Amino acid sequence: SWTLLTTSDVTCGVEQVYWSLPDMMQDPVTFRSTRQVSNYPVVGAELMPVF
Amino acid sequence: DILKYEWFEFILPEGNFSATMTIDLMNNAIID
Repeated sequence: SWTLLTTSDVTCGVEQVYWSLPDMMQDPVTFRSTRQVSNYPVVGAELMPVF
Repeated sequence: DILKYEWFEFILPEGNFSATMTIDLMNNAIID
């Protein structure tokens, strides 16, 4: 009633990755300008390439 | 001899199987 059976995933579940180029591109809408690494504006996204 | 027949619905257990393994499970359901 509250669990689900799925195919085994050997990679343990891959998530996305983000690219930042703070000195070249303008910040996309609603991102703040900053010098903290964990809060750079994001310029692109894709899957971490493990299959 | 008089023979009687009836309809039933058969259920397989869930998983990710090849085609040959699936056919074995269908035969096993009939036999049970």
